[PDB]
Amino acid sequence: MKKRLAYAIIQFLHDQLRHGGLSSDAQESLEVAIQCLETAFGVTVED
Amino acid sequence: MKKRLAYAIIQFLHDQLRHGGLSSDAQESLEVAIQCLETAFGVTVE
Repeated sequence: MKKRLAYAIIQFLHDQLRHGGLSSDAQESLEVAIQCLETAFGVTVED
Repeated sequence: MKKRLAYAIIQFLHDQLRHGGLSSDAQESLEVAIQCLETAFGVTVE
């Protein structure tokens, strides 16, 4: 599995969640996606 | 451009779903993430 690519994707999504100009519904979807990606790939982004 | 990157990411995640050497459980989690991203970014890949 490509954990380092997954990590970078999670970084991008965290950024979109806060700064992407998405609707509140889209943000909710991204939050679940991030949790699911963290679980699937066994990574979380460092502080 | 953020949609275009989102699109590239969705394609990559679809590829990982099949090719990424995930457990059955991890693959389910990835499936949920893919649905969520497709919904959030308004792009769906078959």
